[PDB]
Amino acid sequence: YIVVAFLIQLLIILPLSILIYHDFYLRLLPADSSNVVPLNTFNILNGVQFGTKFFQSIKSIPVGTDLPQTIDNGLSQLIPMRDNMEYKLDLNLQLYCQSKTDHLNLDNLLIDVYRGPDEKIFHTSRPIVCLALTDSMSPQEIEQLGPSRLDVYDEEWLNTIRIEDKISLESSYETISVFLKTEIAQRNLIIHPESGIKFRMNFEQGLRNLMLRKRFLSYIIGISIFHCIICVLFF
Amino acid sequence: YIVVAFLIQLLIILPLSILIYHDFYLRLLPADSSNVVPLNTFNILNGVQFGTKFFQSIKSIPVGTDLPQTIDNGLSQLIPMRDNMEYKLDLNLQLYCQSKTDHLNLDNLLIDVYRGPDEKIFHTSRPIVCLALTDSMSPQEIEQLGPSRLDVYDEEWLNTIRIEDKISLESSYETISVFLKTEIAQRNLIIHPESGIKFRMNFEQGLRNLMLRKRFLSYIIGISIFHCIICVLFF
Amino acid sequence: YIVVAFLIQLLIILPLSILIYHDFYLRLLPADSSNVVPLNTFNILNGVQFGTKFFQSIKSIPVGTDLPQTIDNGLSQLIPMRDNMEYKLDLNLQLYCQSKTDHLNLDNLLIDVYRGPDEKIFHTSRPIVCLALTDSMSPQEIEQLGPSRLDVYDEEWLNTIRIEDKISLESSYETISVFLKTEIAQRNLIIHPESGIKFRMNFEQGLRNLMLRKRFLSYIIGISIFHCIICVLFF
Amino acid sequence: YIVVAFLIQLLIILPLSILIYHDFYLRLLPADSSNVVPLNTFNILNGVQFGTKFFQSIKSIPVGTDLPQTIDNGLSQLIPMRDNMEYKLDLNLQLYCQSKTDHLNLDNLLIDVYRGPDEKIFHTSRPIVCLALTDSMSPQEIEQLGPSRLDVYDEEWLNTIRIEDKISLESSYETISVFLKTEIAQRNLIIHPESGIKFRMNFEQGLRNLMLRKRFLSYIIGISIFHCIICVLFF
Repeated sequence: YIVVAFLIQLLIILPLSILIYHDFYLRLLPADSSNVVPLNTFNILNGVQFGTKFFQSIKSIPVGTDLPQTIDNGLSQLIPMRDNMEYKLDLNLQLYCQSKTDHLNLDNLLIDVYRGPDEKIFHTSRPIVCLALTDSMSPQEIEQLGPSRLDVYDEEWLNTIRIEDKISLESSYETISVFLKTEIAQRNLIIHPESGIKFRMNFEQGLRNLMLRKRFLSYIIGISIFHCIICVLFF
Repeated sequence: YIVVAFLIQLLIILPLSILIYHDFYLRLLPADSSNVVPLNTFNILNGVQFGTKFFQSIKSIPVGTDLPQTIDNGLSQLIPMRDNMEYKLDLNLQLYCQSKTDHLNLDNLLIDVYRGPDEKIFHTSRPIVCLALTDSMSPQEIEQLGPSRLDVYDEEWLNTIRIEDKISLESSYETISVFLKTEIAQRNLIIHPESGIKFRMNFEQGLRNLMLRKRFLSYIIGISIFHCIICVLFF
Repeated sequence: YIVVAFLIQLLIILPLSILIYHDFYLRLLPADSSNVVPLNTFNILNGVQFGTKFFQSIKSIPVGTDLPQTIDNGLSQLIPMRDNMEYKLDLNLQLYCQSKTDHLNLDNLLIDVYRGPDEKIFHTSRPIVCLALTDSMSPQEIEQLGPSRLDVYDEEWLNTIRIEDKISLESSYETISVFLKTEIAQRNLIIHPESGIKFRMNFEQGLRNLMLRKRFLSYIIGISIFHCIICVLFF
Repeated sequence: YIVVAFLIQLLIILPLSILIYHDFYLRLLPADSSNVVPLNTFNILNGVQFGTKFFQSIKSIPVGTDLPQTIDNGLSQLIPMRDNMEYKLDLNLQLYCQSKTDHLNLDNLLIDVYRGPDEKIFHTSRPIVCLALTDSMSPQEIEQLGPSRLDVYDEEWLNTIRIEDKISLESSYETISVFLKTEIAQRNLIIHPESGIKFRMNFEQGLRNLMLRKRFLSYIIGISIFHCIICVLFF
């Protein structure tokens, strides 16, 4: 006779909690600091000496002017960012790899992040796994990793590459560019559509910056704290 | 145990009830305020340097006339839209991919949604899986994924591509076009007949937000009432 | 000592249930509205640019004259239908597919339904599954899908294609024709013998039209209602 | 539980009792009012542009003479029919199919039942399964489907084709003929020796309907009595 009121309290607190959580987002954050810029909004330009390179110039936004938003229209569109403001990137690309030549099965993706005053900022490598002719999808793999083979490839052959806090960019610059060159052999890189670059504002305070980093973890912990305090106060 | 059981039963009961309420709202959902143009009612024009393209002209209905409905005759017919009030597209295409090139079972489908005054509005790519010669169904797959091999190819090889709430098309512009190219190799695309492009009405969010605040409240209230009653009875 | 009388009541009501159900068929329906016309009663004519096409002229039946019946003699015979009466088709074809060339395994059947005053009235596609030399019948498939391999192919490789309410035909026309062209590659189409086209009379009332649609579902629900009301009244 | 058990036991008991009563009625079923002409008692004439054809002339017995019976001597002998009272054929042929062309295990058997004044009466096609080189029996099949491989080929590869209550043959017409062609490829048909063509008497339905109303009543009464007695005793 009480679990109904328990659910009523859930549907009162949880919605109120997310509302107060967005209130904290509104006050603590400007609510438009971060800006997820998908790779497909850059200007792709392939090559052989260098792999796929994504580049896109930068427009400098005078202070006071409302900040535009990088719409995921997949259309090329300049990155917005305050001229007099430090910005800290978060490269988040996930991709598939594939090759007609049954040359190699595991390879090393090289990532270079230049900027332009031409001047390299960040370079790393990540051992990516690559499809090949002699790869077959076992029946048990289809049973366990979801019946849809696209979901199986997502679970098994997709290779996420997260780069956090390692890149910093000034709006006084322009024409950021990210290279992706597989090094051992030519490969077909299938960049997952939801791969982007989170342009953060890099507050001089560690805790709020970490909260901006771990958005989903904050979605967990802040909602949990709100629910617990509200329910304990009411009880 | 109480909260665990209440969450489990809520997760079990929400699907059917929410789908029934969705059907109820769809019955309320107007055919004038929502249209589903089947993709096969466009004009197809195959090619090589550009993928299969679907393009259809547009007729504008002056206000006062009851808005017609795009029938499933599979015959090329014009797309009906209002004079100037704004529509927001929902591409929901799903397709098999197949080839004899024996390129491996992975590829990138480039989607380009143009519009007429020869101008691009939306672009995205989705990793799709493609049939190949070195692919057979295990006896195990047929035993779990339905005995009808069409159903197995459906649960397993179908590329559901849902692009929702991302495209907006002025009624003033005409000749909307959609492109489906494959990036890595020349494939054969088999467009499932129920694939199409919804035309939701992009009406004032102030009403839509309140409608969302009316939708959410109604869904929560109904699901909570039914779930709480049935759970208390079952306890 | 009562289950015997229970079965007596069954063998009294259920035969009386079906008799009164046929009474409702006699009064509500003309008892000769629908007319299942098998494809093999058309005039098959193969081709390469177009697949198998089934065509058959139409004789216009003056009002008052008794309506003929399309006998399943498999012999070519003109379709009967009242000159001054709207008719709504139901394409119900199921088939097998096969190909000596071990090339593709899943294909796309194109269905076109013309009429003649030459003028297209319907077009659709359906992803059909096709046999190929690289297909073997596993022992477990024989154990589970029935020992008879013809029944296994029926359960597994047969692909039904139902088209309901999507076609409308006037008797003032003549020479209906249905095309079936597999598009990707030449295929051997084995049309199942019991495939036809239900020419319905398309009442202006939704409920009776739906009853005519779902003949078997009506066989279930109407008999259930008769049995329940009779048994409850007697009890 | 009562109704469930009564339905289950009825479904179990109907087979044997109904077959025994069918044999009882067959003993009553006259050899003058029912004849079974084995298909091997026709005259076979093989070919290519037309499949294997079975044709037999007809002798008419003036009334008064006791109707002879088509013996199973396997020797070509004429088909006996009455002067003018109408017979209604029941083709029940069942056959294996087999070839070295290694066309895949599926084909279409065209059946044409002609009659003489060179005139067609019935035509149908039935998907049949055909042996091929790439076909072997698993050890599992032999363990379940009888140890005799002839029995396995029977339960699994036999194409039972029953065409009942579809052909009517005037006694005045003579030289009845049956054609068995394979549509896709040249196969070897192995006609099971017990295949034939029944000759039921197409007598007045007014008697047949009442006979059906006498058959149904007797079957229902006997099955109900035995089932009810044995079930009440077993409860």
